[PDB]
Amino acid sequence: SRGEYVVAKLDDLVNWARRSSLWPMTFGLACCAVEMMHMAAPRYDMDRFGVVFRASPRQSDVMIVAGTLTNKMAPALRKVYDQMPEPRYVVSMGSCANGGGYYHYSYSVVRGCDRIVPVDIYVPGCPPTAEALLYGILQLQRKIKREKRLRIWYRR
Amino acid sequence: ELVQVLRRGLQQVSGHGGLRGYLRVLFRANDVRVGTLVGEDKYGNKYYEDNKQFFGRHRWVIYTTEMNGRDTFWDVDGSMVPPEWHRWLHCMTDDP
Amino acid sequence: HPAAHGVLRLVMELSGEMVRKCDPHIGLLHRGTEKLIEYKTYLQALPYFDRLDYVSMMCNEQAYSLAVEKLLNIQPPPRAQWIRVLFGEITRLLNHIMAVTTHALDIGAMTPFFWMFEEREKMFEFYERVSGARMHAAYIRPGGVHQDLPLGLLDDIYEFSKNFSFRIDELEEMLTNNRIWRNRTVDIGVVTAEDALNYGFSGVMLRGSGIQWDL
Amino acid sequence: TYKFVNMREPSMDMKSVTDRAAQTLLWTELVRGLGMTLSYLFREPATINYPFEKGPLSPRFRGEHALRRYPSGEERCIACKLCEAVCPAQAITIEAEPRADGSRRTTRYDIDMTKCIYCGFCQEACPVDAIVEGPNFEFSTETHEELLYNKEKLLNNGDKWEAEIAANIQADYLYR
Amino acid sequence: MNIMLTLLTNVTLASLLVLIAFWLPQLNAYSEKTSPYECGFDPMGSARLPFSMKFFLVAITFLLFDLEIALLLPLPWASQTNNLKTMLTMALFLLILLAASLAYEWTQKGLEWAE
Amino acid sequence: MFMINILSLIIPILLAVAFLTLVERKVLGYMQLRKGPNVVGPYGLLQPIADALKLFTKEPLRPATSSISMFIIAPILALSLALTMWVPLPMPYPLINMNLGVLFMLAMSSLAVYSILWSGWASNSKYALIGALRAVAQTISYEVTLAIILLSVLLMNGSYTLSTLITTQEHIWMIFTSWPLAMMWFISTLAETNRAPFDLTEGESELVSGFNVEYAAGPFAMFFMAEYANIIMMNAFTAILFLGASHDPHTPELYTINFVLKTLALTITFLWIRASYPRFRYDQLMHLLWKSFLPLTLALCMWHISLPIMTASIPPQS
Amino acid sequence: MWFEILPGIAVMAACLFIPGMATAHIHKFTNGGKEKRVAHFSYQWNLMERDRRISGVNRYHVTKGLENID
Ligand SMILES: CCCCCCCCCCCCCCCCC[C@@H](O)O[C@H](CO[C@H](O)CCCCCCCCCCCCCCC)COP(=O)(O)OCC[N+](C)(C)C
Ligand SMILES: CCCCCCCCCCCCCCCCC[C@@H](O)O[C@H](CO[C@H](O)CCCCCCCCCCCCCCC)COP(=O)(O)OCC[N+](C)(C)C
Ligand SMILES: CCCCCCCC/C=C\CCCCCCCC(=O)O[C@H](COC(=O)CCCCCCC/C=C/CCCCCCCC)COP(=O)(O)OCCN
Ligand SMILES: C=C(C)[C@H]1Cc2c(ccc3c2O[C@@H]2COc4cc(OC)c(OC)cc4[C@@H]2C3=O)O1
Ligand code: SF4
Ligand code: SF4
Ligand code: SF4
Repeated sequence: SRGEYVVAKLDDLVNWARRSSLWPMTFGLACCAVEMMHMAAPRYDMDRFGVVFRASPRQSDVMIVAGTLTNKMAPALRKVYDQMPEPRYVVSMGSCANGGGYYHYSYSVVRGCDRIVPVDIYVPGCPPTAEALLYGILQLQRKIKREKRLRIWYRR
Repeated sequence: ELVQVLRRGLQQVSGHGGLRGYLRVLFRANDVRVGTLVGEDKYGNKYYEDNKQFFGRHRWVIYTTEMNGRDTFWDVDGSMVPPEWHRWLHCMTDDP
Repeated sequence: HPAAHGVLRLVMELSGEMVRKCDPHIGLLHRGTEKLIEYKTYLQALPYFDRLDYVSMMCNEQAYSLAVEKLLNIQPPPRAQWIRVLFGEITRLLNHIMAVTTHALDIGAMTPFFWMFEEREKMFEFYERVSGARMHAAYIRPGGVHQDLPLGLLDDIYEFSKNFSFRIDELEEMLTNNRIWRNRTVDIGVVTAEDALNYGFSGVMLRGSGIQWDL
Repeated sequence: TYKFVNMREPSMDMKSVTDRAAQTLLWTELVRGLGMTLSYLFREPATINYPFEKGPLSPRFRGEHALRRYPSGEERCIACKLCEAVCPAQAITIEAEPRADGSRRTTRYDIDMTKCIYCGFCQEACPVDAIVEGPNFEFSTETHEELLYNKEKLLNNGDKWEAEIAANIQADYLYR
Repeated sequence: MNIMLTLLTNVTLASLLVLIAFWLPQLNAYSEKTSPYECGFDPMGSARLPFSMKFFLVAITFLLFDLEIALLLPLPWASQTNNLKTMLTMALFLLILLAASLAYEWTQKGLEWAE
Repeated sequence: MFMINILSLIIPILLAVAFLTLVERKVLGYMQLRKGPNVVGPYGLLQPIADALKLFTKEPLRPATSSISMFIIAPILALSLALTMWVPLPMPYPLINMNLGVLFMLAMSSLAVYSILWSGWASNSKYALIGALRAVAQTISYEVTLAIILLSVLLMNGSYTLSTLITTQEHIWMIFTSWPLAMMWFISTLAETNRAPFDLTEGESELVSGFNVEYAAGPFAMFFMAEYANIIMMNAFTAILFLGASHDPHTPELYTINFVLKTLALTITFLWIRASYPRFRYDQLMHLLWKSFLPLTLALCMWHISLPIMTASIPPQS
Repeated sequence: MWFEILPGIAVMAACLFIPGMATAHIHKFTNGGKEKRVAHFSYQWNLMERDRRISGVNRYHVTKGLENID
């Protein structure tokens, strides 16, 4: 069918643009943020993949939870997640964000940020190296490549 | 001089097996450097070195276009390296 | 906020852009570390001190190890103490790079950060070779250090150390004599020596006010 | 033993005054900063071509966990539970019983990878080199459940990474 | 007539870009998403409250100084007159009084922002 | 056929802005010992296209507490004015030939600030308001000095016609006659375009996003395009003003190439400056413009009024 | 690389070439190829209107030389 071919090509084009231009929110919680900085530094240079930090949630596509999420902080993380225009993605980075980690049995720690927001990629480590975070980012790009919103819409 | 740098560029495009191989490596790895083939993989990955590059750029892999079942012409990742070449590539040892 | 330097909620009262009042609200990174330490053995509590101040990991390990060694009435061997002081100074370099470059980045001078973070990366490699981790090493233990240095680490530390002064020089060329940087830094946040002593300040916050004190 | 960082007085001679006036009006130090950035423009960047190029690592590097075997194919782990006792994050869960041939072996061996701090205390504590932190670090998952490792997953990791793990141990065990 | 066409074209292009931006993508607007942004916590007061101007006197002074550029802008044509001696005296007179205005405001601490 | 000319001016400007962004990232990266975009396309040549396609397919957000009419009008005004400032520029022939082209650019640049003002106010958020008020202070700082500098320089031209500037500099660049004015003009263009070290309105480290903090998707993309088109336009104006290319009426493309090369040199100098200096404080910007630039500018205005009469050097036009 | 910045600068330069060259070519095309007449003052406009009147085809650009003097 011609229509199916057209929606497939438009799907690929949109998927390509989104993966290519991923803007994470300038947002860091704890130790893991330091490795995030090392991903932006010369050695790795995330900017060369089209990945640039932007402070505003309105101009951001990706949230990287890089650090422990405490109970006091969870409403603010949820709020800045909700202020991201869609499509939006969340990368959970480090043991603390993934499941609580070293502070899993604390009265003031959220046992995993996926209780608060939906997570796309879980990056293990304490902290994950800058290379491991880069691997997770490229995995998120690969996942975005697989999405077929237009094909799904056409089939409806 | 500048002309010798241009000649280096032309021997770099000549050194990748022609213009189409040059374009393949440029669009597959965003790099067109020429190095000594250290070895090959049982899965098709090729491993090169160039000790005149600074530490970090002196060893690299051109990944296979066809891993176990999936097409990897564009979709490559660091997890495709087998453990022995993983040890060599991350400079844990000097011996391939 | 990029300028927040972490999970800090600073509530400010402002008249125009003038700051009438600062109310720092903290606790957004309170993890209950001390109770958790009360639930661990002395060796199990050591990796918490890595994660207290995540830019000076081995210094925190050293402070905790000194406390426990004092309580145990034992003595680390001389080679361990030399290793500890060497890695404490490397860690001080790491921390000072992070502090100066993030301060410049807030001010607006974004470039020196990228120049200095390659050096930070080279020191992370030193950390990793000795312990297997670029950050939370857990190398310094209440008895000395966990493992002996690998057989070629001193040479690489020497090679790094004989080039770093030029990088500091480039940083100083960028910042020290710039009139914009001096306008953003001279006479800002002036604290007197007596106020610094009473408020509990330590380190540079004392030494900038002329107090002659280094532990 | 101390030095002063800002206790220098400026010369008041006419030549000095004219040099400072030239600095103020013609912006000499700003041109110095421009020269420094221009110098860095012509250097080779320190960037590496990831994933084609990798960052250097060490035999002591702590990565994904694995359970090892003896050369006969028999598992090394004997269920002493020292790794479970030492783990500061309580990330290890162990259940054991006598095997059909009377051997002391585990029936449950879990590591919660989202609890783990990757400290390496368990491989220090293991008396038979059964649990190791292998060299791998590229194991990001798309779901949280994939990071809850059981004994099958860890034995598979050991089987998959033994060639590199043994070579890493051979290069570091004399420092241990 | 050409300039009117140019202005219409530019405004039409910008408005079409806004219309595409608002009608092409999928919108999922909800109350949490549209709430005002203040770094993760809800704002204390209104953003429509009085916001003090500390440079208020420079702003009033800018009004008078801006009108003096209107008086100095015809100077290129005034240099073509035969009474160059009268013209130059008037041009310099206007710039001297302009500088004197700045000197008075500067010395009387008028250029300092209120604290 | 005039419509074809309008399109032939508009579309290439937008393409140059899109690639200017790629150029800034690459220049800043290499100045910071890294590479910048080099994956999305060869040498990152497709990165601007991916950025544009991403921004025009993402969800535009209208704030709940905002005023919609101004909120939507402001980016339209910004982009349309940025495109309109190009029409009187002679390269070497202008699309629109004006007797007072300099005054036209002055007035439209003055009107361009209201995009930032109305955007910040209509967002109805505190950071946007702080950015808008910083724009107010910035305009107050630079406007008088910029106008007087332009007048002092154009006392050598004899008119406000932009094409006459080509004839004036037939033998020598005007920067050899008025370099003290050129320095202050360059700094005032940095302030007027909200560029570092004078980029107070965005205030990224300080105010997160400044005036457009509440803008997303396409409207934010329009603000970004307007700002970069203004960078190019102001540098082209400076190149025409101070570094006058020689024009052969039978081979105008030589002038076009020379002028474009000079404009690129000045824009690259803007990007070079952004990577070298810390940000000003906005009251310090006001004090710099009012206590240093203004007295020198007044004195040099008197000097440039007196000098042609002193040496019998008055230019031709009425 | 630093010479990898050059492709983007070349694209931008090519884009910035187009407006001036296009304006020159369109001026030549619509003005008879002899350059667009400039009318800053009413005397030049009067000359243009006289040219249009005497051109016999209502085009200012068409020029009548000494072949109209019998
Ligand atoms: C007049 C025009 C109006 C519309 C203008 C819109 C802009 C024109 C369209 C521009 C499209 C250019 C983008 C496509 C480039 C694809 C790049 C290519 O390399 O992607 C490959 C795959 O290509 C994509 O699957 C398809 C991209 C194109 C899809 C069809 C595009 C059709 C365009 C039709 C335009 C229609 C406009 C409709 C509105 C009018 C895989 O690469 P990737 O895996 O990432 O690489 C990872 C990094 N590695 C390689 C180093 C590891
Ligand atoms: C580069 C600058 C110039 C561009 C040049 C092209 C200009 C493009 C025009 C700009 C608009 C772009 C919008 C593209 C998507 C279409 C949106 C809308 O127009 O379509 C629907 C219009 O349909 C409406 O439901 C009404 C349909 C019928 C009611 C009134 C229409 C009467 C016309 C009669 C049609 C019958 C056949 C006519 C044959 C000629 C509205 O659906 P809606 O969900 O809200 O909007 C979201 C669109 N999504 C889904 C793609 C995300
Ligand atoms: C025979 C009669 C001749 C008539 C006299 C001619 C000779 C005149 C000699 C003096 C000319 C000096 C002109 C310079 C004007 C500004 C000088 C100045 O004082 O400004 C500085 C500040 O100005 C700056 O430094 C600007 C800061 C921002 C810098 C941004 C980038 C730096 C510029 C890059 C290169 C510029 C290239 C410009 C030319 C471009 C080509 C058009 C003052 O500030 P402070 O040092 O803080 O001290 C005053 C309060 N105590
Ligand atoms: C923007 C670039 C090039 C770098 C700098 C940077 C990031 C990402 C995130 C942040 C950041 O710097 C700011 C300011 O300084 C710290 C210091 C921190 O601790 C040292 C910390 O931990 C949460 C967070 C921050 C900010 C932060 O979130 O990439
Ligand atoms: S996972 Fe580890 S490194 Fe990351 S924030 Fe938590 S304790 Fe710090
Ligand atoms: S590495 Fe540390 S936290 Fe992880 S399982 Fe071993 S002992 Fe527990
Ligand atoms: S892995 Fe080692 S320490 Fe843990 S139970 Fe088995 S034998 Fe004991």
